[PDB]
Amino acid sequence: MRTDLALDFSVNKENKTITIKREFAAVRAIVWEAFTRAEILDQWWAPKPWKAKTKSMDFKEGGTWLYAMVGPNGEEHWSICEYAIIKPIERFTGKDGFTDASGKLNTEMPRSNWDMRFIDKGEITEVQYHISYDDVAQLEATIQMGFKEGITMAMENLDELLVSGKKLEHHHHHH
Repeated sequence: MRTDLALDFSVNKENKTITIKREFAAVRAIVWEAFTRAEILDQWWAPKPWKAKTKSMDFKEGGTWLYAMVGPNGEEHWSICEYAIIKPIERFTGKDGFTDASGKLNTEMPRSNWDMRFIDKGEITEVQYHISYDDVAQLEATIQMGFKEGITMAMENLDELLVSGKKLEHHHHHH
């Protein structure tokens, strides 16, 4: 019976598409700023809690965002995204490409589509994610583990992150 912090997702294996819907108690302004900086996203987004490092981020219509997550011992993951249209905070789409290192991008790794939509419902902001790409086997393993680890880490990290952003630290409350 919870209203805010709602979690709902649907996957269509036949159509090979992934739909994730989430509801948070915050204005589009604050939410948009969170997706406008990879540093903020690194705080919660990007599963595998360890060390995330953004190689570069050019805020431009034809700009691109390159980042790679680093895990424990031997384990690294590289990814790259290309922005096509920015458009007002309303809604926009981009492209998600897989990377194995720097920008080698192997042929066995097809590009993926990821459209981002921001809907403002009064004092509650709702965000809809649309991701779809080939490689069903990898999709089933990445979505199952990514969804379980992503929502658990995102829910815990996001909860603390929202509190820090909203309630600003000032001094200890006493007397």
